[PDB]
Amino acid sequence: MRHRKSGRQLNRNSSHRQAMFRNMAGSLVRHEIIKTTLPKAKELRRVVEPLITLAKTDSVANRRLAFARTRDNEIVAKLFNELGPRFASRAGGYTRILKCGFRAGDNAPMAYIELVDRSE
Amino acid sequence: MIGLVGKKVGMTRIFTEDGVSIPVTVIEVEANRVTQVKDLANDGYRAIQVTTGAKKANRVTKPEAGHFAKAGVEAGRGLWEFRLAEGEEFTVGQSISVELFADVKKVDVTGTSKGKGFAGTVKRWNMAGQMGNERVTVQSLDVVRVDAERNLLLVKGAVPGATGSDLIVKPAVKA
RNA sequence: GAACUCGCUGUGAAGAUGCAGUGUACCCGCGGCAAGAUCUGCCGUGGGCGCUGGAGAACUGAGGGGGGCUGCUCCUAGUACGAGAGGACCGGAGUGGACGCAUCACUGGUGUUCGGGUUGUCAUGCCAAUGGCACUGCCCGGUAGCUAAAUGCGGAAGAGAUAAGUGCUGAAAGCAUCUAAGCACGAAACUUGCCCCGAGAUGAGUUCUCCCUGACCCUUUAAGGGUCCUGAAGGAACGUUGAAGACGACGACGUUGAUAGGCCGGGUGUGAGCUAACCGGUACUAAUGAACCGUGAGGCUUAACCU
RNA sequence: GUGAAGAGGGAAACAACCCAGACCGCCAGCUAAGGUCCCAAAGUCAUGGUUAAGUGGGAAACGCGGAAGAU
RNA sequence: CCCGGCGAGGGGAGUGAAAAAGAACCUGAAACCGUGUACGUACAAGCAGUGGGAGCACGCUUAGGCGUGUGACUGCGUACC
Repeated sequence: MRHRKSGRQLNRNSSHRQAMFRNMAGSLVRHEIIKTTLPKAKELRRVVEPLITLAKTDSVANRRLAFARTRDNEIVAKLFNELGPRFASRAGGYTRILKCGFRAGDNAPMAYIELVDRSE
Repeated sequence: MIGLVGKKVGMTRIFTEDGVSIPVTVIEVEANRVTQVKDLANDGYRAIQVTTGAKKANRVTKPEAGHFAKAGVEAGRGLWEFRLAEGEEFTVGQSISVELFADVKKVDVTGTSKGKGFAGTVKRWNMAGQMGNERVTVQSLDVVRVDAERNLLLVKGAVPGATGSDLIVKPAVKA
C-alpha cells in the first residue's frame, strides 16, 4: 500500500469510474481537446493512450474491442482511419497536457489535454 | 576483516547441489574502491570508508567532487564505513570483491526492509509508528554460492534488503 | 482567577505540576496512544534557532533501547567415581518449540486496475457481435505487490569484574587458619562481547572537500552603523517522479535524458487474441530558459614556531 | 500556652514542637532558640576520650544479636 | 478630478472655525484585535512578584554615574472569597 502502485485511487464506484473514464475519453477524442483537472487529467491520458496506440492496427477484432470500450459508432468510424495515419511516425506520447491555473468556483486545478499535432 | 556493499538483485529458492530447492539470496558484488583510511592519530581511530557504484556528476556537487578527488576515485552511490581488523592496512584506490569470503561461512548481512507506510495501531500493535525501512542485524548466515565471475554473492536463506536497496555484508565474528 | 501548566522522594482536612530535597529537558507545531481530552503523560514526524565565515557530506562517540528462553540424542558413557547396584565433569555437534527481524522464489490466500464462462433487462437501423444496471450481477483462474499456512538468523562462544563458596604456603598463640605475611579459583547474578537511535551530549565532538579575497560615507567610536556594486560555494519552490510519505520530510531525474507517461520486444496470467502493476530498448510526450535565499576574509585574550 | 483574633526566626516543608508579641523608616551593632565543610552565615577552633560500625544518619521488647520498610 | 466594478469605499481640491465635525456624523476611556517604536528571551523548571542588578537607546548636572522602557541573574516568596 502507498508503494509501487499504478493509477490514483480517485475514490468512487469501480463501474462508475470506468464509465466516467469511457465518457471522458470519448468527449476528448470527439472535441480533440478537453479541460480536466490534473489528478483526472493524468488518468485520462494513461487510459486514452492505449486506445490510440491500438488504433494503429486495423482489424475486425481491434475495431470490435474499440467499439466495446467506446460504445459510440461515430467515434469508432472516425478511428483507425485518421488518428492512425496522422501519428504513424510517432510511437507514444500522442497527447500533451498544459496546466491552466485553478478553477475559481472550488479552487480546482485545471489542465488542457490535446493531441500533439492538434491540427492538420 | 573487510566488508562489501552492494544491492539485492533478488531472492529465490534455487536447487542445491544435491538437487533440492533451498532458499538463497542474490546479492551483487560491486568493486568497492577504497577512498579514505582513518588513523588513530589524526582522527582517533583506524577504519576504511569506501564507495560503491558510479553516479552521474550532476547529482554530485563540486565540494563532493573535490572530496572524491582527494580520495582519488570517482564519486559513486555514497560512502560506507568499515572497521579495520587492527592489523594490516590497505591502500587508497584499490577495489575488492567477494574473493576470500568463502572461508568463514558465518558472514553477516545488513540492510533495510520493505517500504511500509505509517501503519495504524490495530494493524501494527493489535501508538502510531513505522515498521521496516530500518537497518537489520540478522547474523549467523552461511554462504551458498561464491561465484566471483558473475560478481554475485549468495547466502543461505533471505536477505534484509528491499528491491534495489543498498546493503552490506561483513565477515562476522558472532554465531 | 491567572499561568513562564516536567518526573521521583518527604510532609500534607491523607495520590501535591505550584510546599522542602533531588534528577531531566533547545523554543514552537502535525498525527496517534487515553495513564491522570481543555491540559499534563508516551510514540512517529516537522518549522525557527545554536553549535562563532558559509555550505556539503563521512564518522569517533558519552548516553539511552532491543536479549541473555528452552526439550531430546550422539563418541564421551553402564566409563571414571562407586563394596555390588547405581552412575559424570561432558556442556563439542545435530535436532523441535514461544518471539523478533527479512523476503514472496517454492505451499498457497488476497490481489473489485488482467483474461474467460454466463442469467434478466436496455442500447448499436436488424442477425452475429459488443456496452450499462442487477454487491465486481453471479462464478473460473490470476500479473506485480502484501500476506502466514513457507523458510532464512538467532538467544552464542569468549573476556573483565564478582557475592556466597572453594582454596597453594603460613604465625600471632613450637598447632590450626581464606589473611595477620606471600596470596588464587569461583553464580546462570553485573558489564562487555551483536545491533538500533545517538554531538540540542548547550560539555553542542573529529575527518575531508568547495566558495566568498570590492569600494565609499557617517557616528555617541566599535565583535559600530549605513550606501552602490557584487549574489560566490551551497540550499530550497517550482517540472517528471519513487519500492519515502496522513501533512511534513528523504531519494532519483530535469534536454550534457530513461525520472514519469506511451510504443516495440521478452515473460506471466487468462485461454489464436487482451495483458494492469514483471524485465531490456526507445525522447514520441512531459520534464526548460529562468527567478529566490545565501558572501565580500571571519571578533577578543594567552603560549610555541620565521620574521 | 497556641490558633481563634501575632507577625517573624529554627527544625525539609509540617495548624498544634522550640525561641519570640511587628507604630514607621534607616545598606549600624548586640543577642533568644538554632547553627559555625559548603549549598546557606558563621571555628574544618582547643583540651581527653568513645565511635572503624557509615552505627552515626530508624526502629521496640527480649537474649553484640534483635535490624525486616518505605518500590 | 482620480482610483475603484458604470457599485460600495477611499484619496486629492474646495466649502466648512474645525471634515482629529462627513450623513454609523458632540466630546470618544477601558475590556477585545493590529502595526511601529526601545529591551529581554530558543540549556531553562513551579501563584510569575518582591529588594539588589551589569547591559542595552534617549534627555539630563552637556560626563560627575539622575530618570525614563525592560530585566540575564541573584536570596525570598504554597491566589481571593
